Amino acid sequence: SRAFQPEFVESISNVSVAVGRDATFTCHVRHLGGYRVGWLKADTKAIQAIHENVITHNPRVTVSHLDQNTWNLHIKAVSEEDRGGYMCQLNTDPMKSQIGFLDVVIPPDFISEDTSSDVIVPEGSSVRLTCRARGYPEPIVTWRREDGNEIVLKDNVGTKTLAPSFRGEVLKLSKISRNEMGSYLCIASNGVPPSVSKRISLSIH
Amino acid sequence: MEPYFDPSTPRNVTALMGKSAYLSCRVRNLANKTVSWIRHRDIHILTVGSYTYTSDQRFQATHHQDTEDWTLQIKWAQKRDAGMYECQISTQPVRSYFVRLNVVVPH
Ligand SMILES: *[C@@H]1O[C@H](CO)[C@@H](O)[C@H](O)[C@H]1NC(C)=O
Ligand SMILES: *[C@@H]1O[C@H](CO)[C@@H](O)[C@H](O)[C@H]1NC(C)=O
Ligand SMILES: *[C@@H]1O[C@H](CO)[C@@H](O)[C@H](O)[C@H]1NC(C)=O
Repeated sequence: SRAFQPEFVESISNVSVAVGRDATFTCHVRHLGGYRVGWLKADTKAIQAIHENVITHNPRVTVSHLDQNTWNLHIKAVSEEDRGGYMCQLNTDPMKSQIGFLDVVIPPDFISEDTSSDVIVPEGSSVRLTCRARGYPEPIVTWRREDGNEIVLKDNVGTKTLAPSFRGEVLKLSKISRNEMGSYLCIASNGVPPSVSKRISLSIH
Repeated sequence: MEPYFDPSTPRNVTALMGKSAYLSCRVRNLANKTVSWIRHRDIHILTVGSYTYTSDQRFQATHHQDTEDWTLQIKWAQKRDAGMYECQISTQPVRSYFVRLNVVVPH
């Protein structure tokens, strides 16, 4: 026990996890001695913990240390409101602190209110197939024929485009022929597993 | 019922340089929550209940049981100490009560 104060060994890693998974922030120090690692949420200033005492009444927040150099903050089953910066703080004089950031992503999930059901329509008609999705980052919707055939996109002026996939929440089919009947798949994806897919049967009589 | 701050708790305090500064914080229905003092300019945790976190020995929090006042004392007040301070209840999410300290010279 002599006078030289603790130091941070490395920065707090940014963390990015999906809703419901567990997040851990680690504060790497050296020569901590009798000083205490404090944790708080930077944006709300809410105190989380000091040393081994959890101060927040958030039951999902806990702490641990691997050794005297490695102090962890654990946020269990992360939620959207846990998004933000988490400050590691040492009670030295003057105080020293570091901030790491938590990003809360949400896997895609369909909105049942505006996703198309199976539909039977006369030949030559126009049909809107819709699959609205929610998630963070914002999901992109991709349409495919289940049998691998191409989707037929037409304009009003007499030209058709054959694509194996179409990107967009709304698939607009016009002047449809019997050849276009079949099973259409919309897939909502945003890099956050699992992806979600719905099967829509288009019947043309 | 959830804890709350006495709204009569002064939001603007003025101390004298070289003397002790006193920031009050009256809390009702504290139950098993804690009352903490935080200094805003560097988000430095000062006290948690009667426990002292800061290594600046000038600081102390006192629980006035008769009035339910968690008072922060700053000895040897300096101009540098002026600014914004937060009294904070450990509910989820936290309750915060902002208090400004001024440090002036008599007359
Ligand atoms: C963490 O992410 C934020 C953006 O949210 C960025 O400003 C910051 O520099 C990142 N920190 C590190 C250590 O990469
Ligand atoms: C706080 O008190 C000081 C001294 O009494 C005064 O000059 C200042 O205007 C006050 N602040 C507010 C916001 O009233
Ligand atoms: C505080 O009291 C509540 C009462 O329901 C209890 O659930 C909680 O675990 C207590 N927290 C602590 C840290 O004792």
